[PDB]
Amino acid sequence: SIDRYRRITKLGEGTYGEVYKAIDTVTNETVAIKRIRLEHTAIREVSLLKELQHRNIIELKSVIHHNHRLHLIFEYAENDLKKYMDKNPDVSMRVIKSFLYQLINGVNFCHSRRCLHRDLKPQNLLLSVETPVLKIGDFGLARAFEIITLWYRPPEILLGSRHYSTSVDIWSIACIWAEMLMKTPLFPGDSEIDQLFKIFEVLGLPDDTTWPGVTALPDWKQSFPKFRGKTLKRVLGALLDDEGLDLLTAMLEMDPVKRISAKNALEHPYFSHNDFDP
Ligand SMILES: Nc1ncnc2c1ncn2[C@@H]1O[C@H](COP(=O)(O)O)[C@@H](O)[C@H]1O
Repeated sequence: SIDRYRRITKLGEGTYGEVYKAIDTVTNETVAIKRIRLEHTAIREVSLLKELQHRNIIELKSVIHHNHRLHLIFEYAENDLKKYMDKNPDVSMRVIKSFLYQLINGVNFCHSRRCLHRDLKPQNLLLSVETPVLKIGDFGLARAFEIITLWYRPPEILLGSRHYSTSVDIWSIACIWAEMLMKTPLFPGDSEIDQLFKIFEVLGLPDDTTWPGVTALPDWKQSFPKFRGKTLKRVLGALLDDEGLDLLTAMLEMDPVKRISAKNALEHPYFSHNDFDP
């Protein structure tokens, strides 16, 4: 029942429909309500997301399906990463590494329950009140139901693969991480092919050794330029220690099956030094 929620105040339009903040008069807490525009099992699917209870995941508190309208009630977070990086240019390396750890930790929690995000970006990395706590929003919604979307999309998707795996989210994490360090997007494409080009420009053009099966993907072009790769070292090696570089490189393997897992990323030596807040 939506009648529980008062002072419902529109915040803007999201991916799925209108987004609001509200007061939950049963708990006194502020919540976010997301109107999910449909028309084209869904309630079951979305309801399973309620089990994703983790400090680095925006909690799905309630699914309300009434008068043939669908609202999701979520935990409220006052800030998000894009806004936060805009407002905080001098933010420390320690905050950046904490945000990264926290993102990977959330992601690993979800992947371990067979839940993929598929559309990670700084805009759904919400921040809640020394360091804010990073909480990922909208896990599982891309499934269950603007050029910026492209910037965090992995090459297997851009090349037209039908198989989304956990590796998709790992790619996106690496892109977000690079952006936090560089203050501009790593691969700021303006089309799916321009996007691939931006990726190939840094990482090199794949072949059937570096990425077995790549040339059979639907949108592969035998005419792609034979990019050698600027290399990540050259692009951002100045901003990152050697350990950080090795992690980032592992997350940006172009073949999704070679891309590091969230779990192995959390085990990487980069996070063994107590120089961040989990
Ligand atoms: N859980 C949340 N808590 C607070 N604000 C949110 C939440 N999710 C999305 N928003 C805000 O709602 C608007 C649309 O969200 P987005 O889906 O990022 O386009 C933006 O103003 C976001 O800042």
